[PDB]
Amino acid sequence: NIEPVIIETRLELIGRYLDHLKKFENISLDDYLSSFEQQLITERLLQLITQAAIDINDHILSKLKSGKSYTNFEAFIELGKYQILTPELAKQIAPSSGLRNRLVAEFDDIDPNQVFMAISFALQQYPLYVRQINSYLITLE
Amino acid sequence: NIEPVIIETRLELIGRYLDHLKKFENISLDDYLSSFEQQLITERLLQLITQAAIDINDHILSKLKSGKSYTNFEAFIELGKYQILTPELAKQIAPSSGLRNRLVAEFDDIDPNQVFMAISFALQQYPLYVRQINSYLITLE
Amino acid sequence: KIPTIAELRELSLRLLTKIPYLKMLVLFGSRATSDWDFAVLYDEEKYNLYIQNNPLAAFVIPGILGEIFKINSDKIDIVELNHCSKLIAHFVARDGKVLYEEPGDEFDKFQQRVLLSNTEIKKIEKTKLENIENFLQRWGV
Amino acid sequence: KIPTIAELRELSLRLLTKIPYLKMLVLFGSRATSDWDFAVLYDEEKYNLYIQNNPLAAFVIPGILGEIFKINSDKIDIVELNHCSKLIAHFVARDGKVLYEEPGDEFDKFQQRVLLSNTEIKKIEKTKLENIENFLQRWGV
Repeated sequence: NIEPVIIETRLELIGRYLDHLKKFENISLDDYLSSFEQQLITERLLQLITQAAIDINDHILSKLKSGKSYTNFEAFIELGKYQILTPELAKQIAPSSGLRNRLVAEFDDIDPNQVFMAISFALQQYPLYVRQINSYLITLE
Repeated sequence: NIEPVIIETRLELIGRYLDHLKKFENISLDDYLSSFEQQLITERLLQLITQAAIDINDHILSKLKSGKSYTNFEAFIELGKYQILTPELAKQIAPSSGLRNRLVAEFDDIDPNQVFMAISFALQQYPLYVRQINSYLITLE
Repeated sequence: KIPTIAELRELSLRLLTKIPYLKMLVLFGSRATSDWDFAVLYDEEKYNLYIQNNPLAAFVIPGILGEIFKINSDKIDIVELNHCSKLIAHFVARDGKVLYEEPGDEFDKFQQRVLLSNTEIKKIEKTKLENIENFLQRWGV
Repeated sequence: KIPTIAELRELSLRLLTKIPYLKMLVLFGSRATSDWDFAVLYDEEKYNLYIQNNPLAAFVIPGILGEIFKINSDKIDIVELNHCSKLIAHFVARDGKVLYEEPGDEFDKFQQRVLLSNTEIKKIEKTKLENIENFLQRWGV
């Protein structure tokens, strides 16, 4: 019931967002805090990356557990139970749901120091997410 | 029951976001569509502007209509009924709620041509929003 | 409560005057077969003249649909069928349930125009899989 | 259903082992007196050591609170009392309802430390009103 072409479109977008986010991998904390423009770019990129993954996770779970509802945090954990993601990656990447909500929270007021840490987190974990979802699609034939 | 210092903090943020958004007021559509970086900055700025206004509208309505629930679109319209915003501004600025949802939608896939129009919209209407909320706070003594 | 597809079809007759540039409204996503996913098809002539007096007329559709359908307009995602990818138009035509239609055969003319064959989707899948694999090779994961 | 403040206080005893660096949890916003607004106070020592094995430990609190309180973690907004403005800490101390507290007098020591006088808030209001008025003058509205 899963549509691979829909998931592949979102994985393709995650790769494009990560290529743009990689341009900020060597920026020091001081230069990052002094540039409001670079903060806005990385915040928007991190928001689009996490939302694309949430879109993929919901599409997979809607066909493996039809009618069942999952929070964005529990969706990552559920993929780890079924080995679609490794349990190690699922636990490490699950806090990206909290990063998503902080980036779209009505209260806003996000801490740029915490966003700085999320840049290094996303550049390390989300490439692994793309690999493991890609392997799941290949297994689905 | 309204806390003016909370509203003033958000109005101050809207002014800072608009000052950064103003740097894009003279960019042509062609140069804007060719720059993914400038699209991310303007999208994040427009999201923070609309969310700050939604935060102000909910705070005002929670003290004028305690317990009553309002959608973000109907919240702008309700402020126009009570002349906190002029009915003309409330009708023109109410679609900013749809802009907010499009910027935070799970599906993402926002049209940069429509965001380009929203830049000129926000630079014209949200300064008027700051003025009218500021006058409401002054009237509240 | 949540409205059924039947009352959505009856309430959609009020859209001809509220959204005069609307030619077709299609419901897709979870609600058809959660958030409310609508696909809209504008009359290219009326929308252009409508935008002169409404700088953000596209972003006001969720607010209009929310007051007419009595649903939370903050959970409405709109897809412009006039300017979208060929992939999105395919799944909207395949799984969508039409709510408003002028003329009475607009949804059929839409399906015949945008439906992709299995071979065309396979070619799209191959291109995106190559793009994903290239990303994985460049990032060393 | 939605849990009351009483069961939130009882379920919060499980946080000492789930969130070992947590020292205080306060509920504020609409739920106390809608989304769930929590203010957290970390032990500065344990959180630093916790971040070494958890690159985004702050963003996992909503997911942890969601599974413990049985509430939608996508509607949870977290405020770090360790690194926030003096204005936010004031209203959290004034209107917040403490859910977790170690020691039993941590909320009192917090209120005595961050509560602002009426004169101090008036000075903050004057500065922000001058900032808003300067914005309005520069923008010619």
